[PDB]
Amino acid sequence: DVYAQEKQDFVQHFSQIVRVLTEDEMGHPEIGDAIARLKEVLEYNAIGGKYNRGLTVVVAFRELVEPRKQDADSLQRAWTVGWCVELLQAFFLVADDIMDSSLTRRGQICWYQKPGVGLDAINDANLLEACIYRLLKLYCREQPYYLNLIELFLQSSYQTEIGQTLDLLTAPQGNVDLVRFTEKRYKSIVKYKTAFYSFYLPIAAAMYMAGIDGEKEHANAKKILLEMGEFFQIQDDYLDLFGDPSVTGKIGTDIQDNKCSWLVVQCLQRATPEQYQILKENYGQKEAEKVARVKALYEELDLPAVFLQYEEDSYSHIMALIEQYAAPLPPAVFLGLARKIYKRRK
Amino acid sequence: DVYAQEKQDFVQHFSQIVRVLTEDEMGHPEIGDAIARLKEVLEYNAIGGKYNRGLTVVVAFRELVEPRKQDADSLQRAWTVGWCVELLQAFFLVADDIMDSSLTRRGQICWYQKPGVGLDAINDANLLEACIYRLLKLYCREQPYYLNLIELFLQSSYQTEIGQTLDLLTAPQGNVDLVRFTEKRYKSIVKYKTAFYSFYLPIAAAMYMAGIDGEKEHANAKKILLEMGEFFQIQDDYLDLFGDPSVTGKIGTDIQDNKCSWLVVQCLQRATPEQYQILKENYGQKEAEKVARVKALYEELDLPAVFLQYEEDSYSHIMALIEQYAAPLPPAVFLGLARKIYKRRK
Ligand SMILES: CC(C)Oc1ccc(-c2ccnc(NC(P(=O)(O)O)P(=O)(O)O)c2)cc1
Ligand SMILES: CC(C)Oc1ccc(-c2ccnc(NC(P(=O)(O)O)P(=O)(O)O)c2)cc1
Ligand SMILES: [Mg+2]
Ligand SMILES: [Mg+2]
Ligand SMILES: [Mg+2]
Ligand SMILES: [Mg+2]
Ligand SMILES: [Mg+2]
Ligand SMILES: [Mg+2]
Repeated sequence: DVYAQEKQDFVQHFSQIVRVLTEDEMGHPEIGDAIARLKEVLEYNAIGGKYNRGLTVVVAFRELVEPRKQDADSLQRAWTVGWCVELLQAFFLVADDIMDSSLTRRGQICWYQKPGVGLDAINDANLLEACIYRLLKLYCREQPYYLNLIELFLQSSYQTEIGQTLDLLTAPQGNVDLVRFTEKRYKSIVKYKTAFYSFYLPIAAAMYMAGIDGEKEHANAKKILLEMGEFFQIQDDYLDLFGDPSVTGKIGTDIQDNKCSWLVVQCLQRATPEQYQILKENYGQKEAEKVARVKALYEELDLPAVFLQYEEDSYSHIMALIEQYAAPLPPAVFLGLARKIYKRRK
Repeated sequence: DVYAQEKQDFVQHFSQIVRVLTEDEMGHPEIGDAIARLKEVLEYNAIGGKYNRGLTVVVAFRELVEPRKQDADSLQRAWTVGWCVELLQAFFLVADDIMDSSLTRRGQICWYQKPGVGLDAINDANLLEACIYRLLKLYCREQPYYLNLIELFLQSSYQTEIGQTLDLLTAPQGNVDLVRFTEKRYKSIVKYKTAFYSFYLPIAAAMYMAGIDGEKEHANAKKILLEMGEFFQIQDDYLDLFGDPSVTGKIGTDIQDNKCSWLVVQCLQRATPEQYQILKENYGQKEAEKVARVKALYEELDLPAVFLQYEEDSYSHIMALIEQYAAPLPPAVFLGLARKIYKRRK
């Protein structure tokens, strides 16, 4: 409910983000066409999601900063930093969709699949990343936490890219990769590719903005948040195959793309030798009938039911971590995030 | 000669760069495979060039810092910042080669063309970019110019990406784009895509490291350097078609790629209406015989000789700018760069 309360306000501020990021068209008109492109890229790729990561910045800031310190300018900085996290997500998704051969995202054709865009989307993606640091400069440069935020975003990006490296290394095209698909490898991939930027980053950013800079407070927050991120990525992998695409907004490519998904890991742990062979002959290939055979195997092994049980046990574990590590931060900071992600269908 | 003096020392420090960037394999072994990938990406893509941009940092630092202040640790910071510029170049080239459909670079097949790499090179490129900020943290975080360097690299990246946007917008695949190929557009593209990061960045970085942070000194340096960058990109465009590939290390794709090259701009200024039509029917297309026809037109219009004359007049103009704007910096700082770029065959 705390996310829904802030959502309209948050999305309304996108206009101002776009206006501020396109405002150099005024002083350097020679870059006009490029700024028009950047606006198109922002409108297509930074809108249409759920805004969970950016909204988390704003909700956390409200909960962590004394209300007498939530002046107009401070709140605007908070909505701007939330939008920075959304721009990071947009950078990542544009590039990921290329690398994953994806078709749709957030209910529309991926940006790179648009006629006339193609591999120029590489540059578009990187432009989105640059916009983060332009926003941080424009709004936060005189604040004591400016450097902490720059470094947090840079570090989060590095960690995420390292995860993406592990994801791509574990999933080579055209090679049987089943031996590589272990729980230990899975946990390492998702910690780096998803958990740092999707969970630690937004809460950390709010913490820094609230003046909470201590190593121990950041570490304790991290303990909760990285585990939440692991669950989130497990959910994401489950939904890639079993999610309703009218809800998720995107077609799944994990099977065709040979990915170390939580699904294929759980399949491997349960498979008879005959099933192992079915998996080997059908995984990591573009043929629709081979993708169908893998899904049928997962259903044979009751993986949906194993997921539902896992979601229950994971929720309980994260709540136990909140009891242990939330203090001295309000537990509502973590509880509002848990509510948002658990039982998520998108 | 000042570049040759520093070159061996500079390249010898690459081992240490790689060692420092791969040293977290020790403390977080779960990312071992990713760090092994990053090492392969660094070895393939950050070596084999001329190192002009990174060496410029080191030469400038030597010339701008009092010799009694060039202690071991300071010099190491200077070689590290030079390598940061080289890593930026490597990020850019890996991604550019994808976007331009290039075949070779620095004498070998482009990284993305390597079997088993492909569009995973998108992530590789971005990893190179992240390494810049990891190096700046590791070596320069306690220095008074740390924030100035972070912001300079971020800004240079943004400007470069804006230029790349103009480059791609002006060169749409499959569309006749001749009307867009003007001198004014050309000058704007190359200022952003090349001149900021290739000329202003390395000298500015050295300036900041020497404690020269003034807006006016940075502006005057910029006046020289952006014009030098324009010449450099004109040279690059000339060499794309007329350079010896055994020297340049890369096959030209500007004609096939529909680019706003200096060549096609100069062609348009000189072309009869019949020649205009030959250009229209043959430019921006992959057919080798059509590329051949454009080259033959350029030679008919004596464009090599127009380039040689342009190089002479440009050299004189840049030298006049040095006389005007070098002070109070040593003119050798700019003169050593001019010597390196003029009469360049690579
Ligand atoms: C430089 C750029 C390539 O770096 C990144 C780009 C994208 C990502 C990333 C991280 C986490 N999730 C995604 N996307 C998900 P999604 O496609 O949204 O289901 P995944 O492909 O991992 O299943 C992408 C991480 C890094
Ligand atoms: C995000 C990434 C796409 O951003 C960039 C990548 C590359 C470049 C860039 C800038 C200047 N020169 C190059 N390459 C040259 P080159 O291929 O080396 O002849 P150009 O293709 O412009 O003729 C690339 C600029 C931006
Ligand atoms: Mg994906
Ligand atoms: Mg992916
Ligand atoms: Mg997914
Ligand atoms: Mg190129
Ligand atoms: Mg190019
Ligand atoms: Mg070129």
